Amino acid sequence: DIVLTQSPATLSVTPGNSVSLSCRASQSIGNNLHWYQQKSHESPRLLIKYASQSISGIPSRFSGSGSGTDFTLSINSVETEDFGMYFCQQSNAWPYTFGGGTKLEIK
Amino acid sequence: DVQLQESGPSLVKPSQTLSLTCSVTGDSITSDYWSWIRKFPGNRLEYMGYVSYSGSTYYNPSLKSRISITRDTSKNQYYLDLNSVTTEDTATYYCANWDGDYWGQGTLVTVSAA
Amino acid sequence: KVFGRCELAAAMKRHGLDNYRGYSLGNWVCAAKFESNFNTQATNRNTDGSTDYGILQINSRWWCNDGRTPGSRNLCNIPCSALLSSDITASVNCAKKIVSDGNGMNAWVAWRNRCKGTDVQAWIRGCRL
Repeated sequence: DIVLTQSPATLSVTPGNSVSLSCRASQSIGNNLHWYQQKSHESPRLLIKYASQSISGIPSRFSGSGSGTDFTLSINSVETEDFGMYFCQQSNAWPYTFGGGTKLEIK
Repeated sequence: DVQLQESGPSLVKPSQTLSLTCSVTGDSITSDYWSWIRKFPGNRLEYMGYVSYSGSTYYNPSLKSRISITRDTSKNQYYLDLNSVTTEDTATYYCANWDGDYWGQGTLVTVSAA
Repeated sequence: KVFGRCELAAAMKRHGLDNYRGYSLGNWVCAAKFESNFNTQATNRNTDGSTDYGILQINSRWWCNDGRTPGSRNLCNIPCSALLSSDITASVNCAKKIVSDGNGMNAWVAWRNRCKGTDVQAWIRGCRL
């Protein structure tokens, strides 16, 4: 299957500062990489679809970039509501697979 | 608007069939593709499978064909059956549409001899 | 907008259709050629009251909502107008959901009749990608 590797596994940041999360695919997946946010006791929430496409209802500070095997999710000026887990998922090949996740927390 | 909600037993025994229900409100299940996703104890997510408009299903090979995803239009809900479960199947189960815009609240199912 | 063959091949590659769910890029270019002749504004009214929209002639009875089609399902959760833009983003997004069904690209009649079984790769050859 397509293996998605996320880094770093954990990232600490002070609200107001920006961060970038990485997701690398073992094989090319085009632009078929999606980003999800998940908080404790909560279901995943789609933030970005197809690598860089915006989602209605999501804060503008979230943006996605990349193609092929290298992708990034950026948060411009992190807010307290952004702390939680972030997962990338590919849909280019079946089975769909998820990255191991990156935990974003306050430093 | 659309709403999804999982229902079913939270405790099951090894070797039995785990069955979950996802009730859809706000639109007909015939107007979308429906999926099942689960989260294991260590923040490990697994896409289990989905059923599309034609009735065709796609299941994760990791499940070794122990999975069945079916629908019932009259009740506007779809289901997840997972046969011969083991402790490795303990996880939080979620239903969501294929687009990923609508998700259920998730339900923890523990497989234990006790 | 009427895409050039190579222009569309390059655009579809940017839009992740090079090897989406087992379908090579040539399939998508060939499909566009015979479905709409590369015309993003192409529309065709069908007997059942539905209409096929855009570069990939997506149907208003199952995939998009144009508000005038009986028994509409709107599987792609998108207004058909969005599929008539020079920007192929929405058409590609919807095409990806369509092909993710077990019927695959058979949803496209022109593709089935003029592309399936042929050397589809020929549609991307001789192009700067």
